[PDB]
Amino acid sequence: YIKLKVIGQDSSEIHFKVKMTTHLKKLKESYCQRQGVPMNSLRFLFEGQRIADNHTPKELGMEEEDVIEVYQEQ
Amino acid sequence: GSHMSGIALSRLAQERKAWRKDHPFGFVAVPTKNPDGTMNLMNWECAIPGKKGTPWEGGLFKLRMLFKDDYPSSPPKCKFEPPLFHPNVYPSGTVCLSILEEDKDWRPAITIKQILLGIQELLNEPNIQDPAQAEAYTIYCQNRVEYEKRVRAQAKKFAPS
Repeated sequence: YIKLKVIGQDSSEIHFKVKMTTHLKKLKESYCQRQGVPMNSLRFLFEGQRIADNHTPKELGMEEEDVIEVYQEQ
Repeated sequence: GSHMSGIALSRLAQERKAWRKDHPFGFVAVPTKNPDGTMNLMNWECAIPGKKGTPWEGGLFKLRMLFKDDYPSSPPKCKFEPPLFHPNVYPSGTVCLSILEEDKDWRPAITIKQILLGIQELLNEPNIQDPAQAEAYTIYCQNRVEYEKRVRAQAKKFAPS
């Protein structure tokens, strides 16, 4: 598993835990759920590049305490 | 391999480590990869987001950071790519700033976060006393309304697609 911090413009700090190989698609939908807004109403970025659903934390080379920014999808 | 990069590579490794864990929102700082796929800590591709409430707001300006063998004794070379319209940015794209000068305000202890935040403040708070380019300077000084359009136009042209 791995620890990831999801932050946004409003500084909303929400931490998570997901396996190193788990489909990031899940957490993508998860945050939208935890929050309370439509799925395609938020965009997730990491190291600049946008995070795709079929992506893998092992592919992105993510690590503990890492951060993932979230911007209202436009 | 640059066997003369021992100290820098060490310092850049911890620099990258500290950035991942915590860095300003909207910013980007990642090392480039070598011909094959090796991580090149001596050459970073960064991104500075325009500050909110300013004509730069919403823009995401890219610049490359280049470190020399003697770093952190000497500061990295910063250059916006492509060149940016701003009075303290040379036509070549090189950014003019005090903390990026060895003979001035640069201290080996200055972080990449500090450099990037320093450059972000320079965007909306230029230094007309020491202009790097003629055009942006002349416009800023002779027609600020026009200066604002250019900046807003530039911010729109570099907004995250």
